[PDB]
Amino acid sequence: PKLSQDEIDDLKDVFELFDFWDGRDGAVDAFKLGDVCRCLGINPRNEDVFAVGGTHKMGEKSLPFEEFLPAYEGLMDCEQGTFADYMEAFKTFDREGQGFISGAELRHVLTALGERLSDEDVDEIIKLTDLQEDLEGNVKYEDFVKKVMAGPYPDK
Amino acid sequence: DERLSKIISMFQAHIRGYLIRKAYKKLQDQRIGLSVIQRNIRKWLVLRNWQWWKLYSKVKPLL
Amino acid sequence: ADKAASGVLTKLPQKQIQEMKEAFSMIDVDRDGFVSKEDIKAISEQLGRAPDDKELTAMLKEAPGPLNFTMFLSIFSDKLSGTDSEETIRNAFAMFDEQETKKLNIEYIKDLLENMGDNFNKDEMRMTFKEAPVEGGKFDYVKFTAMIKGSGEEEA
Ligand SMILES: [Ca+2]
Ligand SMILES: [Mg+2]
Repeated sequence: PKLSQDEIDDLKDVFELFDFWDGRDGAVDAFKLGDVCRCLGINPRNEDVFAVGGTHKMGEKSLPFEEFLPAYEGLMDCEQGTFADYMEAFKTFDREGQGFISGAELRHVLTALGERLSDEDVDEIIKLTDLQEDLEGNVKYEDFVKKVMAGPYPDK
Repeated sequence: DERLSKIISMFQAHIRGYLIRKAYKKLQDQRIGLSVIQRNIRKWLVLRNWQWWKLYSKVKPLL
Repeated sequence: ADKAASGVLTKLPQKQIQEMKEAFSMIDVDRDGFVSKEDIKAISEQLGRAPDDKELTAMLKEAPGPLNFTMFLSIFSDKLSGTDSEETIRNAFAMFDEQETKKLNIEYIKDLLENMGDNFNKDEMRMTFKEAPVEGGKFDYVKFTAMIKGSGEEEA
């Protein structure tokens, strides 16, 4: 909606990069619509992205810039999780109540529940957040949630 | 339940966001890199088909 | 000029400019200081199949004015200007070789060139790899960059 018209140029810069990456032609594969938006700072769920036109695989539909406008606009309204919800989520997996979840349990929730991530994605986020298990094989989920929420450069 | 499921998915979306945003700088750098490669190879291809370069190249061995 | 010379602020290294001078001398068959359609035809016939008169006339047309060495060097530097250095090209390639193997899988580089960025067409692809240094399914970009920049592997 009330995009800064800066967020429009922002979207233009992102669009151009992705357009370039699947063949510079002024169109971005619809399978990348979600990733474009993610580059603009938002965290849409798969389901949010499909609902605005994102497709399920490469090579199905290609979209021009003007198509990305309403899509990005629509996604900004997408619900984003809060720290409270994340802690409430993980708390359910904390039998002991000491803020720990086993590295295995964490990998399980991330790859088997909700809109499941791949074991490779999990590998990458664990690596990027430099998440470490203690001697018992456990991790402090609060730290992980905070690292994830803060971003790759660490205030996001 | 359905709430827990949604919360978990929102957390995964944060993760998906993190990963793609992390990858952004590398994609920008690589576009520059692929641009350089594509451009200079083409320049080389054009040069190779320029009659003057063909003449110059055949003549070199005699210098 | 006949030995050492520059028309411009062409930025050609003294060593190449010297080569060109000596090529110029051989190209100028009648040894009068200028390159005419006659010199070009003679030296060409001497070295192999000569281009047809039409082509001969069309290359002479590129020199707006007596084709003396100054003019010769002028059309070559204009042709050679505005290209990236060996170092820049090499680093460009290395951006897709994180482990610094100094090579790229042949399918990866072909995929990058044909399906991403400013897509190479089938002819560009064919012309590019007919010359490419490839062995073991590995494209040697360090050798390749050397070749296209002339400090390498095209001939000899
Ligand atoms: Ca494109
Ligand atoms: Mg002459």
